[PDB]
Amino acid sequence: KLYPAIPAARRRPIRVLSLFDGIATGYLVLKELGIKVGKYVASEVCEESIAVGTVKHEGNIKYVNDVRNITKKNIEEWGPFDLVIGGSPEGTGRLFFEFYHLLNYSRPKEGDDRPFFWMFENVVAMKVGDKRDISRFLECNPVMIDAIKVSAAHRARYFWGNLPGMNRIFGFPVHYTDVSNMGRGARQKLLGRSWSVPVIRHLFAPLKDYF
Amino acid sequence: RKTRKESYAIYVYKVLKQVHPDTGISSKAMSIMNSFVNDVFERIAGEASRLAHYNKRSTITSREIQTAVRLLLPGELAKHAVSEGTKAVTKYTSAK
Amino acid sequence: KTRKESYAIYVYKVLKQVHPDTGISSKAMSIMNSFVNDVFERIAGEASRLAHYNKRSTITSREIQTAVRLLLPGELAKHAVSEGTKAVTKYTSA
Amino acid sequence: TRAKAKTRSSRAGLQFPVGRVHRLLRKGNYAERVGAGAPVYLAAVLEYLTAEILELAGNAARDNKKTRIIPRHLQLAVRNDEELNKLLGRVTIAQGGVLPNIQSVLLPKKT
Amino acid sequence: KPHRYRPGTVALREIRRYQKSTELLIRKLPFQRLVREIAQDFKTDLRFQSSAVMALQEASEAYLVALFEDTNLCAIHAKRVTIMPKDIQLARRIRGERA
Amino acid sequence: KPHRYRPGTVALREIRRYQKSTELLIRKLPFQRLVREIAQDFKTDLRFQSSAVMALQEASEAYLVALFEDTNLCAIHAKRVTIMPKDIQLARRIRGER
Amino acid sequence: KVLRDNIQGITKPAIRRLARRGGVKRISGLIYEETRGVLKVFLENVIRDAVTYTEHAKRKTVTAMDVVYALKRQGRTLYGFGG
Amino acid sequence: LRDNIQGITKPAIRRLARRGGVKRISGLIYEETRGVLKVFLENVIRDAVTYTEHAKRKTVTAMDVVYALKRQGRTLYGFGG
Ligand SMILES: [Cl-]
Ligand SMILES: [Cl-]
Repeated sequence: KLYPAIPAARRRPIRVLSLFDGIATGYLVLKELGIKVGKYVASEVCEESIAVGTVKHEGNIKYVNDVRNITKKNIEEWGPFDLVIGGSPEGTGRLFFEFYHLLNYSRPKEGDDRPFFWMFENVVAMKVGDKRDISRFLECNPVMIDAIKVSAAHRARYFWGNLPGMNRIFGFPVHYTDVSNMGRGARQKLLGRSWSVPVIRHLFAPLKDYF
Repeated sequence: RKTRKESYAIYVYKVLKQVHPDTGISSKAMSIMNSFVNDVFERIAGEASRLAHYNKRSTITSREIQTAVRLLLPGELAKHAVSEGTKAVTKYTSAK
Repeated sequence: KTRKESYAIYVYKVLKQVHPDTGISSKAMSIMNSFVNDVFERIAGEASRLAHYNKRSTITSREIQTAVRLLLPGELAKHAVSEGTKAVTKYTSA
Repeated sequence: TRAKAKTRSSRAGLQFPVGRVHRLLRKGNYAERVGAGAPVYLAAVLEYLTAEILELAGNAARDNKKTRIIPRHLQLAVRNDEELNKLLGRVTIAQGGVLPNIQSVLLPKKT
Repeated sequence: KPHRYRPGTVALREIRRYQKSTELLIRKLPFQRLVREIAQDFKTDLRFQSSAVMALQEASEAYLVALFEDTNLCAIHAKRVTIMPKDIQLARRIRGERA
Repeated sequence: KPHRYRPGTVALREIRRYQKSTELLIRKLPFQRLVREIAQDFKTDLRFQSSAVMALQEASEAYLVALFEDTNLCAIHAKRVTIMPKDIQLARRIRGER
Repeated sequence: KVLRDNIQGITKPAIRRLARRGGVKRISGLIYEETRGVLKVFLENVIRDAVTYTEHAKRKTVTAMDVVYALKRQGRTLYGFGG
Repeated sequence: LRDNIQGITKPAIRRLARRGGVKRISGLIYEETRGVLKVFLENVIRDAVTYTEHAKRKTVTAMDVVYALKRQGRTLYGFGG
């Protein structure tokens, strides 16, 4: 399935709904997309992401105190969302089902020509029954991308989403690897930051042609 | 009674505080880290000396230690250590 | 051309001293030269390590003797210690 | 001389001593000449490996709810990492034991 | 009225208990006597530091635990769950120690 | 119909024939192509002396023959005469290269 | 030209000859792919070290001495080409 | 001075095998394991006593056993180095 690309003369800002994230990745990566944000709405049960947001992100983000607070009225009041992303820093099933329920509120109806994009993230240590159930719920197959091209750790990941070009395009770079090596905490940034910045900008690369 | 056996104990503790500021370390684990540093040291200086004898050279520079690290550390650990080492030699050669 | 040194004529000499009629090929000569270089580097390595352990800087016959007793297994060690002590006596009393 | 005695560790932005590494490269009988980039680089490499292992060991101490790194924590830190296992496969760490590894066929058929 | 477990459950329980612990499993004094007995056939009247015998014990137990690991892999490979001297000999043979 | 042997007899005959011989069993040119292919992923435009590729072939065949010796011991240990990737993996695991 | 698919050049009869020198009587079918994998990983390590020795020698031709030093470093000392 | 190999007891070999992950131990294991342990200790103590001989000493230090195990390719941490 291929979606039509609007030309770049129509520069509308991107409305993002990021649901679960320890260190807020999506707004920062959208700041380094080169494009502006329409609406960025975040929420977290704990107060750690709220503290990180009220210290770092300068208050350009609409926060909700709890994920159990967002209803259909809040989605219809805070504008339609263009992107919906769910990740994480036995509650993983809880995170997925809250994600899918909020995803059903943000999906456009039959007739809207608005470009919609979503993404869900979890590693390959999931039970295979939960994997096939999530494949049934999302109507999309995950891709098993391993940390073996850029890394050596046995931490592979399944991806779900509506992203154009996500099957086998990811490979190993040498220049990005070289620039990312220079740290004494190189593999701690490999365990966290390499899952945060480069893979996400690699997957959300073609959105700048849309907007 | 005056004999001081040298060690890397204070330096392992300083790097630990610079990584985990609230986590301490026992003296047995300090001995294991000391012998790990001594071991890896001997391995890299060994390989460097061997390389220097191979290439008909008598001067061990950073390039000999660099290719000894690229030999001894397995892959991405070698890439991170060659980057960290070249960064520290850059900082060293252009300091006050 | 720079002369690449070898133990080839010495292997041939000791071969004639142990088999006066049997010759040897050049690839087997390379294998014997490489064995001699290898065992040389092994014994001189272990002996250097022995000198470093005992805070010494002089390699004498005792360091090479303990290196040979480490590296050669059992009867090879005993016969090499015998032959070596014999040759060191023959050297110091000549 | 009249100058602030800035050590080569701080000059290189490192922690491990460039002087002790340098005089062990001199005393250790490795070559006739030993440079300055060699002990700077080697102190950097040793500091990075010590940093990574003490990092993983503090992690395993955190997982064990302890603030003091024991031998067992170094054991888990090295043997649960793949590249540190490749580095120290032929190396015994004392008071460490082995990983909690139980094979699948030895478990009872809880189905 | 007296309770009794199956063999596999106490066996696996001991496997877990000793893979969690770090203490030396061979007792100190009979290992020391074994070390002195083996040493006796190399030089008479040999002395030992305590840390030397502790180092011998750490390395000996670690060696035998890696040996039993490989021995268990030989047993499992041969469709068994019981280790045999066949398995020890196969392990030492593949490791190159048969000499 | 013409004469036909049992499997074990020609199998043992080849075991005897190749344990007596000393020549390289892998052909020279596909091994050379494999060496250039593996080298390609480390540096472009690498050259090789002939004796270097011969040394690689001697060591590679010796390594694989020691591997099949340990693999045959794993097979025999499992009451089988057929080597399996089970046996190869057991051999490499006990040798410590996994 | 980028060389590809050269691991298939280690043919099935060559693996059978290697098996015969090792004393193997009977050979299953997955042996050949597994053996190509193991030989590939072995040559990866050895050629990686030899290329590294070439890199530090400021050269572009891998000598036999480099492969000897590499095999020797990995605890498999090869005689016949120096050392 | 001959039952010192019997000091490596059947419970102790069983504890070692439990740490190695062994579920079931046949009876012929224990004598074989005593044998293998004795051969390993023969090689190690042989090398360590050789090192003691070279230092002209009468006691075997822990550094000697570390150097011996290091020579035999089984490096031991935590006893100097
Ligand atoms: Cl330099
Ligand atoms: Cl038996």
